[PDB]
Amino acid sequence: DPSGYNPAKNNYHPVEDACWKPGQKVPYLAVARTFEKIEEVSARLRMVETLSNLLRSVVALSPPDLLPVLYLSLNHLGPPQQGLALGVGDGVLLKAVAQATGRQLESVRAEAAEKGDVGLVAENSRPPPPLTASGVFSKFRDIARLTGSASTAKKIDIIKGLFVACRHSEARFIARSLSGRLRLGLAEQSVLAALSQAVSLTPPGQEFPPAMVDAGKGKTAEARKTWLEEQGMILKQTFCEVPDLDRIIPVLLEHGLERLPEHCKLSPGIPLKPMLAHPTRGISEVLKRFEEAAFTCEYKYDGQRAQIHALEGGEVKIFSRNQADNTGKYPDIISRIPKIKLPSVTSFILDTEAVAWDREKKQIQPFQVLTTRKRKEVDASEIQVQVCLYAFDLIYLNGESLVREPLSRRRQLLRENFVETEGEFVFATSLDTKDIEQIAEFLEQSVKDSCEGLMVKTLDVDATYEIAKRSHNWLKLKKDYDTLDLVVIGAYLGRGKRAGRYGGFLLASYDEDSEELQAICKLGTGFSDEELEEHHQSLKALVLPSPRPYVRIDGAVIPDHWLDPSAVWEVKCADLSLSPIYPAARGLVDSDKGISLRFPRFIRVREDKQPEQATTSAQVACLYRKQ
DNA sequence: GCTGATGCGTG
DNA sequence: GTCCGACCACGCATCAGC
Ligand SMILES: *P(=O)(O)OC[C@H]1O[C@@H](n2cnc3c(N)ncnc32)[C@H](O)[C@@H]1O
Repeated sequence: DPSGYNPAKNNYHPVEDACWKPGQKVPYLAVARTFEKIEEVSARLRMVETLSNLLRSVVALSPPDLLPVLYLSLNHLGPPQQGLALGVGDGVLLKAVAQATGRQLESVRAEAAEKGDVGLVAENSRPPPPLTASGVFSKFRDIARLTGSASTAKKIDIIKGLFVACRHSEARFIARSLSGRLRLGLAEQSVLAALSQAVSLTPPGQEFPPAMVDAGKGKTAEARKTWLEEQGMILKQTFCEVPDLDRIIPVLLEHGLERLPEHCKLSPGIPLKPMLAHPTRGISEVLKRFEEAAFTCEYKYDGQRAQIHALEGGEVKIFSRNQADNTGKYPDIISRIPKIKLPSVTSFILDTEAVAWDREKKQIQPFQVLTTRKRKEVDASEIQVQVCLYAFDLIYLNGESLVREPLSRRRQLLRENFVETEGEFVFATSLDTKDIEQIAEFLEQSVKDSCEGLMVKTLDVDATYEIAKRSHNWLKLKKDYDTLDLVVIGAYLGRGKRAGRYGGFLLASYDEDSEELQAICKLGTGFSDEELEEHHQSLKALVLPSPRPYVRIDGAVIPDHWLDPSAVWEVKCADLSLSPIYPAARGLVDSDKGISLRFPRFIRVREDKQPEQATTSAQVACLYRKQ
């Protein structure tokens, strides 16, 4: 009986403690109950162990279900390059809940808003055979495949069929998954650790009943932890280089974990998660961490991280940092390929930054202009916003992976085999030096050239390419490394930890000329959970039925509740920015823009100030002219 | 065709 | 101080209802 399944028990037996028989399908209730126990236990090690116990039973009894169970635990539909999206959110899901329960959409919306979790609405109110893990996962991909006119009704029909067959907590987790907020607490890192733990304790490919159910039975605590850690590194190193569960899992099941590296090798065509950098507080922190290792300084470009794959045989593909295929977004980049390599180059993987380039002015354009590029089936002749590629690394070249070579070798191979064209393809502006004064000028020269600052990377000491890692061998020297008193004019309903309260707030400045409150930004960060739930009733007491006449929000997201303008909060932010959405100081710096706060954060209540004593809009413009 | 509502993606 | 999972703003893309 799956309703009593307990993958959080000590001395978990993969066969006897499972809630289904060998050879039959894993029931979705087993996955749901695992999700329940993962959320109950209060330690990450226990959450991994609980998920591992489910995978051990899946490996021992139902190997062909391992892939769906992994994808359901990750709330994904397949490999990232395939670009499958459900096309459903809270809107489509609430329509299905209202139809499945025969209730009005408004009453279902209000209940979902009050509880901040659509999964609770679908569960608390709802014969068909029990749901299976592979069955539910197949329905998820069916919903994703439906597009075009009248496709919403077809999606809701599949969703409705899921809710009628749900039992116990199944409907809460199907609803949360379909909405894109499963909130399991485990993701790629933990799910991979659970997988390696499972196949280590209960090896795959055994004849039923498995003679080996717990390979760590006799080990001491320290030896067991060390052995699991070492096995986890084998799976995570191979996955970093071939992040495709559709390729990894069949080979893992047929040849085991320790033989898995000999079958999966890095090659062009499969996107990789790029190497990332850690922020630094200044140049002195950079030299302290790098000590004496020689490093290089490159411009910190403001564009899209673009991984360019050239397969042996001419095929070129462009991937995003999240491993989505963007080849169709960049027809201009494809046509540029023969102009950027010597004829001797036949295959590679480039690490570049695609930056919007004003071809008439020969200048770099900010990231916002880049987002206005079309995404859907782009024609090169219709491209309005050209791009210049700024290449700075080389992962693969002519059949050989370079990830283990030092950056000085990879940089050299990049310069020796690829050719530069102005405003199209160039190497990142770089400086090799140790002089603190010289570095400081390069950073100022960088922001003058319309960049965010400097990236600093070691050349030979700890200078390998670390896939899917925010490394400490790369450092950011960012320009952004203001305090304002704003009025709270609206509240947004909260989800997750803020389910029974407010999740965000709409802030506004004071316009002296018109005596109006002008929306300036949304705020939801900087609060402690205590000072939010303790003072929630104070703000709820200010709810109005209608917006006050002097409150002006223009294109901002209309609040879930208008609040009586009375609360003034001290708010900090990184910088200000021109915004086409917010009306604060709309005609003071630009003719039709307006100023908003980038990354605002709550600091303190200002109960001594009234709304008309807030930071004026004129003061917002004055701060923008300086920044 | 038009439009308000609704969904996706990354830096 | 480090690691990890969740979240998001603002751009474009999609679609019901008429
Ligand atoms: P900031 O904290 O805004 O980071 C900018 C992102 O862009 C990537 N990036 C820009 N320029 C480079 C160079 N020259 N080399 C490597 N990466 C770069 C950063 O990795 C940040 O993700």
